[PDB]
Amino acid sequence: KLPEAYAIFDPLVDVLPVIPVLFLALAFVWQAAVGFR
Amino acid sequence: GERPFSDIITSVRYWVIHSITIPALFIAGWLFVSTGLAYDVFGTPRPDSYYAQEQRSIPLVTDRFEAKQQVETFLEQLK
Amino acid sequence: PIFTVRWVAVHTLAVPTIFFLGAIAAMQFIQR
Amino acid sequence: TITPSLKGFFIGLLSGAVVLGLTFAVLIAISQIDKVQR
Amino acid sequence: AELTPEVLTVPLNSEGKTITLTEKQYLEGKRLFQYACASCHVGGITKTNPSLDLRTETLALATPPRDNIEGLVDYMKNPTTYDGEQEIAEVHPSLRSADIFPKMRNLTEKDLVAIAGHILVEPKILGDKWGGGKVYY
Amino acid sequence: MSEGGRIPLWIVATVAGMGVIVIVGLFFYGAYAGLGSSL
Amino acid sequence: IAQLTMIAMIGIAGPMIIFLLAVRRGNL
Amino acid sequence: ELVNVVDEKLGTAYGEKIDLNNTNIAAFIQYRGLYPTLAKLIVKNAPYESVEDVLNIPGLTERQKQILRENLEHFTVTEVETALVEGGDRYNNGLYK
Amino acid sequence: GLPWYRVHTVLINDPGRLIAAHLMHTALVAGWAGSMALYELATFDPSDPVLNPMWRQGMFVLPFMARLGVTGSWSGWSITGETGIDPGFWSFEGVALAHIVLSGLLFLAACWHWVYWDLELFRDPRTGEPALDLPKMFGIHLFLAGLLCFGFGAFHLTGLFGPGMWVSDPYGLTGSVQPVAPEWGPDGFNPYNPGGVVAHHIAAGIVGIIAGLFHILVRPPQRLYKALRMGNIETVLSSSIAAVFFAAFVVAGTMWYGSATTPIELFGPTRYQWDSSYFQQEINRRVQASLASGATLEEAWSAIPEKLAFYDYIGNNPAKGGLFRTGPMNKGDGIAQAWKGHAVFRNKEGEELFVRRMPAFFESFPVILTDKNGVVKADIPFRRAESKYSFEQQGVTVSFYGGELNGQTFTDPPTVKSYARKAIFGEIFEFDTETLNSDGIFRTSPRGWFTFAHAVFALLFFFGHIWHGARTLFRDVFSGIDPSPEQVEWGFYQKVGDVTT
Ligand code: CLA
Ligand code: CLA
Ligand code: CLA
Ligand code: CLA
Ligand code: CLA
Ligand SMILES: CCCCCCCCCCCCCCCC(=O)OC[C@H](COP(=O)(O)OC[C@@H](O)CO)OC(=O)CCCCCCCCCCCCCCC
Ligand code: HEM
Ligand SMILES: CC1=C(/C=C/C(C)=C/C=C/C(C)=C/C=C/C=C(C)/C=C/C=C(C)/C=C/C2=C(C)CCCC2(C)C)C(C)(C)CCC1
Ligand SMILES: CCCCCCCS[C@@H]1O[C@H](CO)[C@@H](O)[C@H](O)[C@H]1O
Ligand SMILES: CCCCCCCS[C@@H]1O[C@H](CO)[C@@H](O)[C@H](O)[C@H]1O
Ligand SMILES: CCCCCCCS[C@@H]1O[C@H](CO)[C@@H](O)[C@H](O)[C@H]1O
Ligand SMILES: [Ca+2]
Ligand SMILES: [Ca+2]
Ligand SMILES: [Mg+2]
Repeated sequence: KLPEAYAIFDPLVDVLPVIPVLFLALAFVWQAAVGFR
Repeated sequence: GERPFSDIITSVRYWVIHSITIPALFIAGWLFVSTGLAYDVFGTPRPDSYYAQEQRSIPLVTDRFEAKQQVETFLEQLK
Repeated sequence: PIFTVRWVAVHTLAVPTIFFLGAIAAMQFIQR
Repeated sequence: TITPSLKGFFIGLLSGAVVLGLTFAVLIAISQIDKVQR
Repeated sequence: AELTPEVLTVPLNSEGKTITLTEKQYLEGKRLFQYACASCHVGGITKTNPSLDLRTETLALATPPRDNIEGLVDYMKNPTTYDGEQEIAEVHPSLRSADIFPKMRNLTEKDLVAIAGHILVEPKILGDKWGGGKVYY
Repeated sequence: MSEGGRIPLWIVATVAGMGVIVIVGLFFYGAYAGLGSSL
Repeated sequence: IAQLTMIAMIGIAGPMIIFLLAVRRGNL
Repeated sequence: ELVNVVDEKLGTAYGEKIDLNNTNIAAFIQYRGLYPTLAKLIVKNAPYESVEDVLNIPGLTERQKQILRENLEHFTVTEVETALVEGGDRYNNGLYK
Repeated sequence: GLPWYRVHTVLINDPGRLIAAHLMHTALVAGWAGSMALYELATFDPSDPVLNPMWRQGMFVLPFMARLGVTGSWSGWSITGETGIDPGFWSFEGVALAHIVLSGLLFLAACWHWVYWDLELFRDPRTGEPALDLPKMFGIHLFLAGLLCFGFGAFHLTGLFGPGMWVSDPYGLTGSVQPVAPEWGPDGFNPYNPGGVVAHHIAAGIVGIIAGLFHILVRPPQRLYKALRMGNIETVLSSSIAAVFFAAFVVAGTMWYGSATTPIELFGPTRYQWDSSYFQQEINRRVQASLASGATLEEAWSAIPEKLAFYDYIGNNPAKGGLFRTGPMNKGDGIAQAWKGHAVFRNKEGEELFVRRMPAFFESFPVILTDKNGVVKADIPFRRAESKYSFEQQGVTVSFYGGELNGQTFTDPPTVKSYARKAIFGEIFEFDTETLNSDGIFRTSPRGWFTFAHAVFALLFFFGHIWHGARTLFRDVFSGIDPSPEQVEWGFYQKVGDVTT
């Protein structure tokens, strides 16, 4: 477990690791917005 | 000789229509299952309907022409 | 009321697909 | 007798004729409306 | 079929007393058995000595008898060989050996009762599969 | 309006895409809970 | 709920940056 | 006459009871109090001319002799079969579950 | 020049040489039949129709001669087991001879048509180009086919002028060639009813005479002549190949499932007769009736014919063979000599035990004996160390009733096990494995080989159909496509391929 002071943040800590994947996905949102030019 | 999909699916008319119809079909499917109607239409066992309480043998159909009746009997045997 | 072959074609697939996906979504909450 | 299964057979045959009959009536109807220009 | 109170009623001791486990108690015992025991006892067998299983009939013939809640709880605090002759804490997970088997450290009485209850109920559900090994998979 | 272009195609793509991810994610969740979970 | 909300917030953010810049003719 | 000696042994008391001179050690799990302590002494001290000779194993406790008496009816003795006792097979006969 | 796979195309516009090629083909097929029948007569042993019938001997044409009434040899025997029969000219040998002579006459005719290919008959009276009027040829041939089909049904199969056909009882014990009357009610469509085959030929034959007269007399609709390319001989090839693959699939099916025209005394029993224990049920029925009329067990089993018992044995099931296990069934399990009798197994308590039979799917099968309620009572163990059911623990014995071993009982576990291993195959036989150096491994019967060849050829002929149908319908583009990008692009035509839209 995290030190107990930080416990409130457990649900956030659980999602953090996936963020780097959202960056790859972001490249595609972006490219779709400049029409894959 | 007809409109390109990308014109259709980026149009307000499309989304106005489909913001009603898509959630409606989705919800109708959801309730087909959540009300249990899906079990009764297809004759699929619920989790408490594979076996009567003690038995451990499967209700395998063994007779071509009274298969209808055999399944009925199996279904009655579920006390 | 004017339909096309394509429109008929798209909807024979798209309409059951959404219905089925709602069905399958619901099944994820069934407990034995 | 007309056995249950012969009655079953007539039902199957009529069903198939109806499906085909409707399909053709409809396609002929459409083709008659929606004509090719030459 | 369903997991009825009858199915959940098991011998509490060697003298005829039973307890009716709750659904919740059974599921907790299952989860705890997985956590602490299934590494060796998956499905009722014993991977590091397959000659001894967790079938009810086998437990009935252990010494002291282990086919009831209290005997199983005692086994979990102070395990013995099958003849009751040697104490095996030092090589088998127990409260007594929770120092060298840390997954035993926080188990309460309630926890052991639940585990014991899983072990007696599983065969009543699974029949020969429990303790049967791959033959019955 | 039947007017095409009113909702940019990139927004449609991003939102539909997230829709798919969510539905598929729910299906994966279901592999660990309720029927089929082994539990 | 807490987990699904963090997720939806964090997930929305990337598309939000793109959407904001698009709206204000930014250097996309 | 070529004979499979293990199949032939199944037609003797070996096929009906725990054979103190042949049966693999796991078999002693079938009755209360025999395994592993008595099982080991019985196997280490085999063969016996009769089942009641099992009571004479050196070093047995008073309670062990009593447990052995209660189980004499489940035991038998037949001639030692080389095929069943070589290979250390009385201690592990290659069968698990 | 022509690639190797097109050499025969030189015949497409040469009706006389096509007829010559056809004559040669027919000479070859008829010579095959004559040769095949002679080779079968050089190898067939007629001395035991009970345990050594034609279908155990790898006989493929002998059953077809027998099906239509050729049952005797000039040497005096018959396939039903008679002596001193005089079959006339039409023995198996005379059939073989007639086919050999036919072959020769066909070969000579081919030579003549090949050399004299340029007959005025083959030329169109208007253009002087080679020309066959195929729609009218179809009528002429269909009419002839009608007369023959009708004749076959009305004279040959009825016995009005001909010998009839092979018929038997439902258990294939008493087959013989008999005149058969047409069945005109709906049981005429029952495949197992011989009178239907007769009514088929009478009725379909009259229909062919009428439709052939139609086709002689009425020209094709211009619409159909054009759509089916009726000026192009390759159209007939395409649809004839379709008809032939349909027919091939049908004969593979009636051979596998059985019909009145695939009798079990000529082709062997079916796999389904083993699946449903068809013969075992009839044997048990006869035995029970014997017992109920006060027979002893010995007498009841001794009254079962060897021939019926032999059908109830898996080595005669056509689904127990191998693609590369070549030759007669006798080459595997041996030439059957005698029924050993029916084995009854019992445990030390005297309870009757039943050996679990081998399903066709399994190359090998365990030996497991259950009581009358399906509870396991004995078996042959693989691991011995925790065996509970060995024949030795359970004191299994076996006693025989009927056949060679009638009245004997065996109690020594090796022998009781050996018979139990044989009992998984059904009734137990003594075989001669030395005469042919038989290797002990099951082979299929001609029922199985016929089925295989015809299902494979029918499938391949589906390709031939598609191939020649394509070549007929796309003749104009078969060397490649026209040397407008508006026929094959979108929007240019309202109707695809139509320049006037
Ligand atoms: C396509 C239809 C068809 C088929 C396959 C058969 C098949 C058969 N018929 Mg049936 N039959 C039919 C239609 C058919 N018939 C019709 C339409 C009638 C009414 C006319 C009959 C009436 C009939 C009678 C009355 C008899 C048969 C017999 C037979 C069998 C012997 C004949 C043979 O093998 O010749 C094969 C023929 C050839 C390969 C052609 C050879 C031709 C050249 C010139 C070579 C000649 C060889 C030889 C030296 C000549 C023989 C002399 C002989 C007349 C004594 C055979 C199973 C006979 C039978 O019962 O035998 C047991 C018999 O007596 N049939
Ligand atoms: C009273 C008059 C009469 C009577 C009693 C019969 C009696 C019979 N006829 Mg005949 N018939 C008659 C008049 C009659 N016919 C007339 C006037 C005609 C028109 C000329 C026919 C044309 C005809 C045909 C074309 C056939 C018969 C067949 C039969 C037999 C049916 C039993 C059977 O084994 O079918 C077995 C055959 C079937 C059940 C047909 C199967 C149909 C398949 C499934 C169609 C699709 C095939 C395709 C290639 C795809 C297969 C895919 C696959 C590989 C998975 C039986 C002898 C059948 C026969 O020859 O049997 C040996 C047969 O095929 N008849
Ligand atoms: C419909 C055809 C047919 C059928 C069903 C039979 C059936 C039978 N025959 Mg008869 N036979 C036939 C035609 C047939 N024959 C022909 C044309 C001849 C002249 C060669 C014979 C000559 C003959 C003799 C001399 C004997 C038989 C015997 C037998 C029996 C055993 C058959 C066996 O072992 O096959 C075994 C079959 C195989 C091993 C299958 C062969 C598969 C081939 C090689 C596949 C080729 C693949 C190909 C090259 C791939 C190309 C790929 C490319 C396109 C890319 C059986 C009753 C035997 C018997 O018992 O007689 C009394 C016997 O001694 N037959
Ligand atoms: C009645 C049946 C029949 C007939 C009369 C024909 C006739 C024809 N075919 Mg078609 N065809 C058929 C069925 C038939 N085919 C079937 C069943 C198939 C699938 C197997 C095909 C697939 C086919 C293709 C793919 C082609 C033809 C072509 C041709 C033409 C030239 C043939 C040639 O020169 O080969 C010459 C053949 C050889 C020199 C040697 C072939 C050796 C084979 C592969 C092995 C030996 C076979 C053995 C001798 C025969 C026993 C046959 C029996 C068991 C069936 C000719 C019009 C060709 C074409 O259209 O030309 C424009 C062509 O390309 N055929
Ligand atoms: C993959 C299958 C297939 C394909 C692509 C073709 C393609 C072709 N066929 Mg062949 N054909 C086939 C199978 C096929 N055929 C079968 C199984 C037969 C029966 C033996 C035929 C008999 C045949 C003939 C006699 C002729 C063709 C011809 C043709 C050509 C023109 C198109 C045509 O007539 O279609 C035919 C149409 C179909 C195959 C569609 C059939 C749809 C049926 C009626 C549906 C029935 C539903 C059924 C009642 C449901 C009950 C099921 C039951 C089990 C309960 C073309 C090369 C012609 C040609 O070569 O011209 C040069 C030609 O003369 N076909
Ligand atoms: C019972 C009587 C039996 C007698 C019959 C005996 C005759 C049988 C003749 C068959 C031989 C035909 C083969 C010709 C072969 C041949 O000529 O090929 C080349 C040939 C090219 O044809 P073209 O149209 O270019 O014409 C050129 C002409 O010169 C050909 O005549 O193409 C074909 O023939 C098409 C089908 C063959 C494609 C097969 C290629 C195989 C690749 C290798 C596979 C093996 C390796 C696999 C590794 C995993
Ligand atoms: C808390 C979790 C566990 C429980 C509840 C449990 C329960 C039991 C019971 C009841 C027996 C006696 C079986 C009988 O007499 O029929 C036993 C024996 C045995 N178990 Fe466990 N057990 C657990 C964990 C484990 C683990 C993790 C291992 C592997 C390292 C293991 C290995 C063994 C062995 C080798 C025996 C036989 C010991 C002997 O008699 O010599 N056990 N267990
Ligand atoms: C000339 C003449 C003559 C003679 C004739 C003759 C003698 C004939 C013969 C003929 C013959 C004798 C023939 C035969 C033929 C054969 C064949 C034609 C075969 C074929 C085969 C095949 C085709 C096969 C195939 C196969 C194989 C190989 C393997 C397996 C698979 C199969 C099946 C595919 C006379 C004197 C009468 C008179 C007149 C003149
Ligand atoms: C070239 C071979 C000619 C030899 C013919 C010998 C005919 S023998 C003759 O054949 C008739 C038809 O089967 C029979 O009815 C008759 O009883 C029989 O004796
Ligand atoms: C090419 C000439 C060879 C033809 C030989 C003709 C056989 S003729 C045949 O002979 C049999 C006795 O062998 C009789 O049973 C039968 O009645 C007779 O038809
Ligand atoms: C060998 C002594 C015991 C006899 C029991 C044998 C089963 S029966 C035996 O089976 C053989 C196939 O294996 C046949 O070839 C042979 O004809 C038959 O006698
Ligand atoms: Ca529940
Ligand atoms: Ca040999
Ligand atoms: Mg689930």
